[PDB]
Amino acid sequence: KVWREEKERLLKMTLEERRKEYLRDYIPLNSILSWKEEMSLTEKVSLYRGDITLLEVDAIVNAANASLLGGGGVDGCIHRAAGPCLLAECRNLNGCDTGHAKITCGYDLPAKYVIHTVGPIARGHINGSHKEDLANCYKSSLKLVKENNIRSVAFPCISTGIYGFPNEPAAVIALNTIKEWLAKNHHEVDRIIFCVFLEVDFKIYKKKMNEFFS
Repeated sequence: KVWREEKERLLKMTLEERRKEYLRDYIPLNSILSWKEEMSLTEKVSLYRGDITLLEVDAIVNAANASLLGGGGVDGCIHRAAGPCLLAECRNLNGCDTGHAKITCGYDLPAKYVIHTVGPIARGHINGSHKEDLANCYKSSLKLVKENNIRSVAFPCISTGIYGFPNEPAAVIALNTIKEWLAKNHHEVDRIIFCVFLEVDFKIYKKKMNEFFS
């Protein structure tokens, strides 16, 4: 396929059209409970343990590397699930800086768009620069959400695992950045989903959601 043509074709389609073609089973957005439903901004956030590539949302966020060509963790899962047009569109973007984001079509994903953001790498202790770059990943991703009329978006645990950002301080920055953005922009979205894969991340976000959104 030619990514520009496949992109034009997919972005015209309704969910009813897209569902007829889906490769895999999918998770409809109305099957994802709000934090409030699970118990005011509690209606605009979700905590979801599972596979971000199954989510039928306007955008999923990829914890990408500077090349944007794919890799391991959720990045590799997103490339396999989207198919080779995602790598082709990513190639054309010529990389992405730490704390910045770029948007592509989702191709074979149920997600309409992928927002690729490059988390900071902490080989040692997290420092002021790592902390501001991780915040900027969330902010640069949310700027693309607003600019592209994305009403549902799912975030993974950016910079955790091999990039070495400890899971608890990472969650605090993620939750803090989404809360300040929603305070100003809550009208622009129906749902921000924190899509965690690991139990350690689930347990951390579960304890914090009320502190931030209640």
